[PDB]
Amino acid sequence: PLCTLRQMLGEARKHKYGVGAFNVNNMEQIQGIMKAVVQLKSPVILQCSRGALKYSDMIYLKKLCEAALEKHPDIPICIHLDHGDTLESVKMAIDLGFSSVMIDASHHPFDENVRITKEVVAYAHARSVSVEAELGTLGGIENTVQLTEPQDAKKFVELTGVDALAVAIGTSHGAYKFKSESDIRLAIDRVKTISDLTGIPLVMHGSSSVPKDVKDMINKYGGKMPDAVGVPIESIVHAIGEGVCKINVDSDSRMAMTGAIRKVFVEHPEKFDPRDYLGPGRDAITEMLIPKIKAFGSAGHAGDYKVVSLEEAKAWYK
Amino acid sequence: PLCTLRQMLGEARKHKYGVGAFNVNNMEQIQGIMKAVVQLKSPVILQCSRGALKYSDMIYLKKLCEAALEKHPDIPICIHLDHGDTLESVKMAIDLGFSSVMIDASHHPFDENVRITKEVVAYAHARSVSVEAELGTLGGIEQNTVQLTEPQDAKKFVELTGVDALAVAIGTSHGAYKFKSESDIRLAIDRVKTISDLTGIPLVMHGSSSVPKDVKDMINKYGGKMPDAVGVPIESIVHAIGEGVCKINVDSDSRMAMTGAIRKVFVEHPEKFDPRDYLGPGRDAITEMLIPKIKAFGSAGHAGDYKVVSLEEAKAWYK
Ligand SMILES: O=c1c(O)c(CCOP(=O)(O)O)ccn1CP(=O)(O)O
Ligand SMILES: O=c1c(O)c(CCOP(=O)(O)O)ccn1CP(=O)(O)O
Ligand SMILES: [Zn+2]
Ligand SMILES: [Zn+2]
Repeated sequence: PLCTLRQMLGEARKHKYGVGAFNVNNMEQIQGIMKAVVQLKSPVILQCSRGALKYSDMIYLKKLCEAALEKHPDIPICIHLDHGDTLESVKMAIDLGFSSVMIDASHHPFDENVRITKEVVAYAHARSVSVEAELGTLGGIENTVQLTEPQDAKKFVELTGVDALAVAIGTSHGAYKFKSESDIRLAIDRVKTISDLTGIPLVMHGSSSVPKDVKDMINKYGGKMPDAVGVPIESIVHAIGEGVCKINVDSDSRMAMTGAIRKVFVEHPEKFDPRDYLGPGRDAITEMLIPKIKAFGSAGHAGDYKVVSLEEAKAWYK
Repeated sequence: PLCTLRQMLGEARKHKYGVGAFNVNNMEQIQGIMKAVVQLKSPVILQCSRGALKYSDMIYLKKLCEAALEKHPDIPICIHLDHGDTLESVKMAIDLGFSSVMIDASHHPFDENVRITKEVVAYAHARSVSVEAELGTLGGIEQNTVQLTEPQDAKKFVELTGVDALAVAIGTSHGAYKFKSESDIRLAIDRVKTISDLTGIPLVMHGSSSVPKDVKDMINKYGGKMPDAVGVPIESIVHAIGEGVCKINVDSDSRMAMTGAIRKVFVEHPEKFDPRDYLGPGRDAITEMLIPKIKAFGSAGHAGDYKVVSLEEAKAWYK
């Protein structure tokens, strides 16, 4: 059933497991994810950026999500707005029936962040909707990146009331996180500190692994993504043990789908039925996600708890 | 709103135009089609094969259709089951809120065809849902066993079964290779007017992708191997339309528009790996392929010609 981020990650924290949070944009991507988490009876976060919502004209993604909720009433499923910039987009996602939002004001100074966030928290928590926010900014370390300062994090969380905090520890968006693979520099030491000080679920953004299998595959069949590196996966398992409950994953899927398509295009240039290549692309998503969910630790946990509806979530906030 | 096949094709018939029936499989496909008919204020048939229902575990495809019915309340939108094989496949779709079904018994003898149909007609008509059936089999004319529609048989078929619209066999077939070349186009469109006169109902043309130049050329320019693809010329279809063909089934053209678009992105920008980066283009190319096609069929500008009768109130036409 439609779950809050609050409860879902509540349970993650408790059992020391992480829940992958997977960006979806069309029918085949949701189906690729759902396949993976149903098989392993895992809770799931399906997340849509404002761009996802624009691309699917909003209503299309809503209905596709309603389809995954109806198809699998056993799974806790949290529909999350990824990277809200404004109260405006937070509203739009709420009215679409999302059970969570993220307000990303990490780029304004601390007080403006806190300002902008309280505003969304006041709004969202009225309907039972969870709120992820972020302190610190994304980007590698190797410069204008602010890594989360744990003592500020504590205050930020007390000041704002958010259910989850996204941290900055040297991860960025996209397929090109680090220049070499020798020099992967993560600041995961502070994760345990941030988790302890705030007492809430933490979120890792830019968490794709850029797995070599898929990478070479793209380049092998016409693609041009040569020096692409991601975050190593034991780093993510380490951060999970230290308090990370939500693992944001988008690029890895993008690549899985694209690799399976280029492959059909090369091997069978005579085929033009989109089912012929989109189908293989769906299944590539599933295959790539299965080990990942297993490493995260969320597998088997789908039936642990009674999902609280948004109506009842309003009570947590009064 | 949701609209029966009876009303959509009844209006098409009376005004002498045809409505394109487009096969749907996923989000970027429904969107491509809907952007087109919306821009041209045309009615639409969104059709689902059994195989497209498989592809999408039904509910996903159900829900996309809802999103379009809801996003565009202005447009009359018939949800139609294409190529129903059994009576049970029909049941499954009426319940997914379809406004219309095809029962395809064209490979059985007349009497077994009429029987299998009247069965689907009885079940469907009672829930206000429209039924398309077919007399004659698809296949190219150029040893033969293709069974072109005999206008005398068609008269008797509609008198027996009571179907809302009739798919006829005039020399088309499915897919990208309908004829041996662009000069060898052998179609049987002269019977259309006689089938339309004798039966008095809307007719449907299956296998009617046109394989336009731009789509084929882009597949073949960007790594594709489809050098001998050939479809139905739009001229033939417009001929057929004005003699009584009111519904035109198009699928391969959309499949080809999508693939070309992705192959060109794959070649012009090999760095790009976000599926939105190529499926968006693939959505847009669908839309652009379909604009001239919709206008030729003639349904452009007709979305607000009529107030749409509910499945519910359709239960009276038959009773
Ligand atoms: O976590 C995320 C994430 O939330 C987004 C959303 C922004 O996407 P948009 O382009 O706006 O639709 C993208 C990437 N990653 C992590 P990675 O997979 O790049 O490591
Ligand atoms: O008329 C039809 C039609 O009814 C279908 C449905 C079958 O599709 P499936 O492969 O079963 O999902 C497809 C194509 N055409 C005409 P064309 O586009 O091949 O010219
Ligand atoms: Zn992110
Ligand atoms: Zn057909």
